[PDB]
Amino acid sequence: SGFRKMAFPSGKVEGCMVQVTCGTTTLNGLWLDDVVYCPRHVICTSEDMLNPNYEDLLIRKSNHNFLVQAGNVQLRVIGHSMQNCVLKLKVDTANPKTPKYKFVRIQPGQTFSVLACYNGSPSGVYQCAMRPNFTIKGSFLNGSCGSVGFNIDYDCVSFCYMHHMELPTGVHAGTDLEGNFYGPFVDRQTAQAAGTDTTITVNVLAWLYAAVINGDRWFLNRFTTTLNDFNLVAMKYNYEPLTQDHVDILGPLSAQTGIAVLDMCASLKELLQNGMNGRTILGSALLEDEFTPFDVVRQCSGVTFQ
Amino acid sequence: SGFRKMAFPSGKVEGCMVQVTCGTTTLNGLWLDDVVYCPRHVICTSEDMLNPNYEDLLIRKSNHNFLVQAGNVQLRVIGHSMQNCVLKLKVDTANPKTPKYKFVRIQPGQTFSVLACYNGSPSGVYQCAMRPNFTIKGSFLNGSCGSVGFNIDYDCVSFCYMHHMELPTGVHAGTDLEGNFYGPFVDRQTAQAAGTDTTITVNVLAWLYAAVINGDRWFLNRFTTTLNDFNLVAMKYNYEPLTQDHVDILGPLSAQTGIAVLDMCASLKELLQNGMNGRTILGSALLEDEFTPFDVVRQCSGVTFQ
Ligand SMILES: O=C(c1cc(=O)[nH]c(=O)[nH]1)N1CCN(c2ccc(Cl)cc2)CC1
Ligand SMILES: O=C(c1cc(=O)[nH]c(=O)[nH]1)N1CCN(c2ccc(Cl)cc2)CC1
Repeated sequence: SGFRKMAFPSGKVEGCMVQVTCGTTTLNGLWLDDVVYCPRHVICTSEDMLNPNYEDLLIRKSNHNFLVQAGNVQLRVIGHSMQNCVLKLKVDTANPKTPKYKFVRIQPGQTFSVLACYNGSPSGVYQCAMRPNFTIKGSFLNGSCGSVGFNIDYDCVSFCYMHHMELPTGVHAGTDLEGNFYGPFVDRQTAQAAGTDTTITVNVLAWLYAAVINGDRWFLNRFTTTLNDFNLVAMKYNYEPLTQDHVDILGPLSAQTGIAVLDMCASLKELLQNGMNGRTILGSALLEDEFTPFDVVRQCSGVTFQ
Repeated sequence: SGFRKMAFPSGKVEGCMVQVTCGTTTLNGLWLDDVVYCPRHVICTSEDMLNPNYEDLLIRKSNHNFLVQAGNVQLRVIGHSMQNCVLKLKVDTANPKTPKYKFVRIQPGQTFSVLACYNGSPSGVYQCAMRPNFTIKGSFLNGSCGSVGFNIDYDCVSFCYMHHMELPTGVHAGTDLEGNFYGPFVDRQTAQAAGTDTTITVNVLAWLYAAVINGDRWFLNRFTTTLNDFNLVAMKYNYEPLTQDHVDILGPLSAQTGIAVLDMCASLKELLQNGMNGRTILGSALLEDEFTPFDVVRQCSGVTFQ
């Protein structure tokens, strides 16, 4: 028993991290087969960040302007191209530690692990969620650009996030591995702010099920509600509306605890209207929304990986 | 910026995890050079857990009673011995992925990363603290025994914890890698309970500094206090007393924020007496005590590793 913010083991990703330098700027790259992926703003100078024209900036570069280092070994850049907001650097050597992988775009509310890196060197691993406003509440210092986010499906690493920038509110924005931004953000220094965030309701419900599995039961009650009555209360408190698909996703947790979803919704409705009154749930005094139903099952039933 | 529960990258440890089977019982082992380390209760049956005599149980075993598997490869056990509560299995093959390592015993209040494993296969990584009552609030299911806890110092893995059991309150107990239990616990099924836990004060202060670094300032005030006046209030609320050594450890964070330790203590004293009144600090509505001063510096300044 117990419940922790649990990340995926990072070994398979650590062996893909490299350092990429172009001019004065150094950041992190992802080396898979014979391609290194990194944020395209590695080719910008201080004067260019304001209003960069990436097509011009790239045509003025040649392969030898790009220093790629994998630990001590230097990688020779054979070619380069731009795919949306990512630079693809073809190198002479394929990474022998390339895992089975795929590139997937995740949806708001889904979680992944982040391997925070500096100078091509892994520093720490942590779990976070893609927020409904398409930012992540990460922990990143200068030099962390090109750090990646990922999930593991059995033997396969699904890369879903590459870090590009920090917004003025301290939250973080990036792209999928095809270079397409999550959210309405651009890789130029402008006056872009995140829109209004909401609480991920299906995740809060999954976490309440985790609590029940771990012996926290004080918030339960005998009532039941309907989807529409709950959603009426949810909207008032800036909670995402709940759908039938969400109810279905929660099925396995309903089954294991014998507590119907709509039953759990009535507890949630009560917590939203009265608060928690100095009581905690799984060691928290706030409702936690960064565990998916799948995270809970995995941690409260025990799936491993390659 | 940002602040997360950050674990160490686990790659160097993942390559040391093996599966150990003896009879009906399978758990995890740590394979370093030509030795596999695992909990000695792997040699117990159901009848033995009540009152095991490990000397007798071990003399009745031979090397071939021990099945050690590293992925698909089977490891041949050449010898075996007991060191306190750990079994040391000598195998015919030295682990080529053995990192630079050492065995260290940690103190209450220190943090480490846990690589939770099942059947020799890494499942997840998370950060926790050794509590003042010598338990950890982990997340472990059946089969997790032999999972290890570790820190990374530059290139070197410091192993500090091996998981042995879950106590009736849902918290977890184990040994250092020399087989000596943390706390007054024994590896037999008896009526052992954890003693009273306290809050790790120096860690709460470090976390308040992290908050200030990240722009949460609402709890600060102009007052200062003395060590003895603070400790008088701390005792009332089940907080560990604060020493001059703690003040010294917090020095770097005092320097970076310009807020003296005793100044920060007056804020803490206020938070203990009035509460937080619906305000949060770094996204928490409770005072967090599982980040050391070193954790904060590392995350708010950015140290990497091999
Ligand atoms: O390393 C960080 C960084 C990342 C982070 O998440 N937090 C933080 O403090 N620093 N940089 C800030 C964003 N930079 C940038 C943005 C746009 C363009 Cl066009 C060019 C450069 C690169 C450097
Ligand atoms: O895998 C777990 C386990 C670990 C955990 O942390 N949480 C959980 O639910 N299960 N076992 C419970 C403790 N067992 C045991 C204890 C003492 C002796 Cl002498 C022999 C066996 C081994 C099996």
